[PDB]
Amino acid sequence: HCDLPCGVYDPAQARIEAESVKAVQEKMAGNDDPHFQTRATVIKEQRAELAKHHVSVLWSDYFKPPHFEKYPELHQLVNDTLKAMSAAKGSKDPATGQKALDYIAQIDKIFWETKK
Amino acid sequence: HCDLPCGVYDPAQARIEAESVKAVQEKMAGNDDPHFQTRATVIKEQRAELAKHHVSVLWSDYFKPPHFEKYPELHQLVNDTLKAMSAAKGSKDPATGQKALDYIAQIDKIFWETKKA
Amino acid sequence: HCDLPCGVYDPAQARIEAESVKAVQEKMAGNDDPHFQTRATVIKEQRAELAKHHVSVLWSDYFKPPHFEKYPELHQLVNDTLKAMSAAKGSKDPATGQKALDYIAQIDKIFWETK
Amino acid sequence: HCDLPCGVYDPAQARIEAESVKAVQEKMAGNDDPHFQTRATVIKEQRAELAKHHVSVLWSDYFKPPHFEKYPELHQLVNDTLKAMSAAKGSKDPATGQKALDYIAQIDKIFWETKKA
Amino acid sequence: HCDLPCGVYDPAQARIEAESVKAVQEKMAGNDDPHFQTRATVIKEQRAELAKHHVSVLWSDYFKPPHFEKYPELHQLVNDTLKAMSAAKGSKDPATGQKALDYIAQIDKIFWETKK
Amino acid sequence: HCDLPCGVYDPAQARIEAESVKAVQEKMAGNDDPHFQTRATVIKEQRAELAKHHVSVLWSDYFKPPHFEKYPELHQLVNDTLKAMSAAKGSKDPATGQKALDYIAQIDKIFWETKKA
Ligand code: NI
Ligand code: NI
Ligand code: NI
Ligand code: NI
Ligand code: NI
Ligand code: NI
Repeated sequence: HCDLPCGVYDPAQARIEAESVKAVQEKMAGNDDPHFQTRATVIKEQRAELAKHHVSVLWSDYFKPPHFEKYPELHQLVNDTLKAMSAAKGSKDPATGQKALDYIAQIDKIFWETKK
Repeated sequence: HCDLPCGVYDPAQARIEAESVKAVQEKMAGNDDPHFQTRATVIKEQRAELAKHHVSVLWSDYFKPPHFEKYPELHQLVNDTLKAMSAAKGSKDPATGQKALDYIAQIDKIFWETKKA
Repeated sequence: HCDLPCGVYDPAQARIEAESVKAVQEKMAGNDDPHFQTRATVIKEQRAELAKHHVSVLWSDYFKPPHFEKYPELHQLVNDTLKAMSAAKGSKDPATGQKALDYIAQIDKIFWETK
Repeated sequence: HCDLPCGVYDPAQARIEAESVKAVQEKMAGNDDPHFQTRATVIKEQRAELAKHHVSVLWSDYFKPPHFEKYPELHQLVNDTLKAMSAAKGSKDPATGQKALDYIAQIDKIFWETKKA
Repeated sequence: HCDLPCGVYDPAQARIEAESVKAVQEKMAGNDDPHFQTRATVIKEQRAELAKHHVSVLWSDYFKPPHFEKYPELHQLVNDTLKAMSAAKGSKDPATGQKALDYIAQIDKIFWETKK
Repeated sequence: HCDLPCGVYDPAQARIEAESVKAVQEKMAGNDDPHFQTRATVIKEQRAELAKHHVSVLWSDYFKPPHFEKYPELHQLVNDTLKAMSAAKGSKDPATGQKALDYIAQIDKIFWETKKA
């Protein structure tokens, strides 16, 4: 996932960061202190950006032409996933975090099929 | 380009980094000092990674569904551009840097079309 | 610009980040939602910091003694540019982003003469 | 894992980075090209440093006084794990990457026991 | 401190970042402008994270088994120091930045005993 | 040092990174193993870059107009320091790291005079 290539990939890298995005969104409901709200905003932005990186790397570095041929929806799915993560950056609603997780789960499903 | 959105994008960010990758490749042919070679390798890797970020951000953040409809080749073009940049990371041959620049120029052409209509 | 040296320099790196800083200041005028305001503040701070790096690199790595002799005001101009970007970090007023852009344009003019 | 706290942690973050470190070490045995050796070294250093970060965060942020009471070996285990990752940075031998994986696995066992409850 | 090893370490790296965290907290008492409060929050988070890195590196990279033998309290001291810096991240109260500085001073004292 | 402003500055941040650069250069002379040499080059590049950041921040953020009038050589001194750091990046010779330290030492002397010392 480091572009050597090293051969090691797992959608879990993206997933755990998206899980933290949604967890932060949920915690925002639990404490109205402005400093806490701001820290949650700062950290959500950071973790969402890492998730985008992980998703992009799966698409550019792991997935190859036979995959794109077998899964003609994959390009669009990855774009949509990244856009969902942008939407979670901009929102305090955990529904936006969850949508991104749902998209990652669709990438994950394809990833492991290609590992069999 | 920063995902606010700020509304500010330009393929020149990707291009300048890809230009530095090819320049570094060229310079590796001009000085066989091992410490230089190593520094060149370190820096090429970093600038190529930055170019990959810039290209991915144009694809995810700038381009929108109407663009993917109008330019059905664009998803594959971006994927190929990123793969070209990984190949450049891997190589000292400036032809690899040039191939990445060639792909970015295809993206740049589409980008400025979308700025007009 | 990467200190190899690679021989590749362009004030456009600094300018585009400074353009984003001003753009973000403008955005802040059109959406008073605090979460958006907070995100804008985070991102403005990041883009301005990158702009400062690009301006510093031009000054330390690209420009050379003959340039400083020919343009005796360039050192102070670069320092002033960096201080304008700090002022943009601290402000929501797009005029501060514009002042930083105006300083970068003066560095850009000199840069291209040195070519 | 981000210090909010967000409450999300998994040793898998440290483990996947350590897996990439060992994989890089193995690949270094299969291609003696200097440019490749240099890239591998660069990237190993980066992924090992990320692994150290992940391990340090489990120790400082996830693990708490009752865990240090129940597992009195845990402080020294985490210190030993970080030193194993420094040793893997310094080595091309995949046994050093494996040793760090083996330490992480001890951390992971404790982690999941503390999650049972 | 770069893991070469280079042999160069100084708790001053952690200390100056912790001092900037406390200074930020103090500044937050002097200007309730939201924009300023937010920038202060951003920056405090970043400098505290750097302080944590510095402390962790002293522990993992500088200190060695003879030191952990002579100072059996050192592992918990470092853990306590990093928890104190997490607490400073979460707070505007300069008492929290000061507690982190107090813990760093205990690490500094041990550090220089081990150097002589 | 963080541009809040926080009011906290010390040229020691730059000094300790330049010390590590020089130390890395010394160690390079004592171990010609290719992997070691590559790691040393990677790290030297990183610490030198950090030193450049610290010096630049002193110049742009700590020092102010009255200081530039009192110390008319200060602008050129900071520029020369940054150039010396670039030269240390490019070199294995610890004399290059020492030259950067001597320039930092001149900035440090001015810094503490301005703190009123
Ligand atoms: Ni990898
Ligand atoms: Ni943007
Ligand atoms: Ni360059
Ligand atoms: Ni977290
Ligand atoms: Ni070091
Ligand atoms: Ni500061």
